[PDB]
Amino acid sequence: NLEIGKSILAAGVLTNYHDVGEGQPVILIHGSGPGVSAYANWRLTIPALSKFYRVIAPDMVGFGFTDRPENYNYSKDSWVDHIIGIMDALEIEKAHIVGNAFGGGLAIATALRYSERVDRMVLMGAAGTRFDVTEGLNAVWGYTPSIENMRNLLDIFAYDRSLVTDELARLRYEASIQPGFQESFSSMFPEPRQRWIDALASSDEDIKTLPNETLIIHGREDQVVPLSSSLRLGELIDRAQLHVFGRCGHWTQIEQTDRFNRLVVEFFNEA
Amino acid sequence: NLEIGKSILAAGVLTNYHDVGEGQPVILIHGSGPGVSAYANWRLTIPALSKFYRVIAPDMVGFGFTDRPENYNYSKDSWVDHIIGIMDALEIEKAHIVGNAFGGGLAIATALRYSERVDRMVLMGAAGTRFDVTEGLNAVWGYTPSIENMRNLLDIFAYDRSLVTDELARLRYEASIQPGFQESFSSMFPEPRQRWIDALASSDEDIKTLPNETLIIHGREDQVVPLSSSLRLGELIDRAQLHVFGRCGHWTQIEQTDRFNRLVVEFFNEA
Repeated sequence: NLEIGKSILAAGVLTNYHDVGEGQPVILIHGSGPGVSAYANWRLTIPALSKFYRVIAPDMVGFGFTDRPENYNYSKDSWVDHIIGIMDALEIEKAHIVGNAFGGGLAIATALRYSERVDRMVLMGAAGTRFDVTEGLNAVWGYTPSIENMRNLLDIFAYDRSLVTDELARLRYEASIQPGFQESFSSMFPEPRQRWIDALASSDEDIKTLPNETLIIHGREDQVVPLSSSLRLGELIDRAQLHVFGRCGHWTQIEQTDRFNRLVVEFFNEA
Repeated sequence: NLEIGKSILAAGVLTNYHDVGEGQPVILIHGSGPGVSAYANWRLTIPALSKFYRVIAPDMVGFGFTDRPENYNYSKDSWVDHIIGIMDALEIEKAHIVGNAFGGGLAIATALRYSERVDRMVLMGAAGTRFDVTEGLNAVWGYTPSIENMRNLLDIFAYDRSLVTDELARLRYEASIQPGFQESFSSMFPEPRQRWIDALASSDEDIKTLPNETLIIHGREDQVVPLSSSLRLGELIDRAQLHVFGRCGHWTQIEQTDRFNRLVVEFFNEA
């Protein structure tokens, strides 16, 4: 299983992670869909970035193959603590961070609580500001296992559905039913789900204080997180750029891979 | 005067233009401010693009050093005819087009009337859709000569005013008072100026038919053309990408030169 990488104790949690490349460190933070893992989200991103940077992609506690501590208390602050624990564990003093949706919200929160540890940020279809729960997100977080449910979820993420094959739906369905996966997932964002969007968000006041050069990326047709959310982040973050891909859903790193990789690498190269 | 380049008869008008580089042709269309010329707008853009493309930057009839025909009838269609006349004159069968504001509106109009002659487009703080005249635009089009008026206009275009020096204001003021310049300029967009924004615009219906890969660029703080205008173009053009620079005014090619040049060259390189 290529989704399983190396293991390291971080913030007291046995964490699964990938580490490829050398030089300036870049932390990639995955999303929060069912069966999600750092590898699943960034497999097409790591190879490109690792040619110029040291890429670290860990499975956040409660997701992927990282340990799911009994009676663990999941929260924005706990996840931020996990990220910092991972950086501490790897002696990563300061790094750029790329966050996908859920991970984007965590990226913002980490930059606010540990400004000295974060350099540049890339927020992709990111959480971080309050927006009304969409039908797509409620369907994603409300997922129950079945190949048809997974095919439909994948369709929600994609603009070009031809990319959603029976095989992909089957593989992700299988990933979603691994021991303990659906159990922790279903209890992670229970109804009413608007509560979690609000909890993962940072205040406009706090976001305005961010000094980090930031690159906001979004897919015009994103059905999970509305484009309006990134437009708002773009009005709040001072040193920011916004790049919106037309004919692209939530999966920007997957549907516009080459354009995404080029933009991100050049963005970091500026430093 | 480096703003004066070569001369060629196009659509019956003696046209001043610059031609640098080899390979795939790219036409750069300047804006409509006082004293504007292809060189003034694109001097920092041509050198970068000319390393990979043949860059053509002409002075549109009624602007720069191109002839200003007596009793000439200026209009969106006449300007489109000038662009096509320039391409015909240079045996440019198909080319990418980069349009700045006014020029962006012309780029869209040319792509609609001569789809076969236009490949990829880059619309920067472009006209093309209807928007309520801004105080900045009315001040620009309502310019009367003086170094103080020019300094203020330059400030309207810029985010970082430290870039507006007495010397630059002096040089552009001098450019604006060249024989016949202010005369044709003041009669070009007379009050009420909303009429000209509407005339230069293309209908939502027509814009939706554009098949061209398009790159829309805008400065968050643009005081002349509102960001909302580009957001709208981005909702209308199918194969489009939107890139918004924070801490950037109307002068994107001038204030974010390297980022702008890289994005444009890579955009064209995809073809």
